[PDB]
This record gives sequence, structure tokens and C-alpha cells, in this order.
Amino acid sequence: MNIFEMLRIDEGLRLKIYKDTEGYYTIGIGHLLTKSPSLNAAKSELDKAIGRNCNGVITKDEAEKLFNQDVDAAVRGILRNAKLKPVYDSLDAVRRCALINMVFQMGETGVAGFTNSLRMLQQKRWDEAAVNLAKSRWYNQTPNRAKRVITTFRTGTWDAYK
Ligand SMILES: [Cl-]
Ligand SMILES: [Cl-]
Ligand SMILES: [K+]
Repeated sequence: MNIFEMLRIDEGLRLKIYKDTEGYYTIGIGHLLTKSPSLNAAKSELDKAIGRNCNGVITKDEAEKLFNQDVDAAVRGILRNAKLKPVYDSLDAVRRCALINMVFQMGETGVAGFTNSLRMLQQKRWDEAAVNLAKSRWYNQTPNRAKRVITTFRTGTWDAYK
């Protein structure tokens, strides 16, 4: 298990534009296109992202290219965020992947708002952090995925993805 395999499980792979869990146009392995309700706007974002007129459909290799870019951007995003960087640096490699997963799903700003959970993670108060993480819109709206991520933070193992 690694961050790519983890997010591939959580996000799936679809080669046509689809709506994500929040109703937003997305493609590939959870590549958000736009929050606009306009399908034409989403198709424009897609073509810009890929560099050709895709008419709402991409190939697996293109999906995986966007995924590489998105994972890189989530990680470097963590390192550029003054709230997230110290927590990330304090963590082991498996728990780092849990934090990357949250940022991929909700964005840096959103994750940086988990102030109390982040502090418990930095303190290595794993059971307490896990309880706190679940007190969230995130958990209530996507509970099965959040439970997997939270188990990863609680244990520092891949048990929820094996
Ligand atoms: Cl709750
Ligand atoms: Cl879920
Ligand atoms: K998805």
C-alpha cells in the first residue's frame, strides 16, 4: 500500500465526466473539474487540463497523469501550509498518507480547519484524535471513507485498506 493505491481505492476510476459525492463535475481518479453547475464549464476545464478537446472523455493514461499531478499538489500544498506542515513532518509515513488523503478530498484550507484534531495528531494522542476527527461534516457525509482514513491515523497501519 502507498498513497496512490489508497486514493485509487477511495476515489475510483471513471473515464467520463461524473458528479462527485457533493454533486460537482469530476473525472478520472477524483479530479475535480469545477464547482459550476454548467457541464460546458466542466468540459472547458477538462480540455484545459488535458491539452486537447476531449468532449468529456479521457483515457486511463490521462487519468493517471492528472492523478500524479493532484497527489504532488496535495503534498506540496501541505508543506506550504503553516498549520499542516508541522503536523505532517511529525508523522510517520503511513499517517502522512492519511493526511494527504484528507487534503486530496477537501483541500488544504479545509483540512487546516481541523485545528484540534491536528494538535492531537501532533501530540500522538491517536485514539483521541480519531474521536475528534469523526465529529465532522466530513465523517457524516462520507463515513465509510472517513472511517478508513481515521483508522489509518489511529493505528499507523494499512489495515483498513488491506
Ligand atoms: Cl458527528
Ligand atoms: Cl464514504
Ligand atoms: K471520486
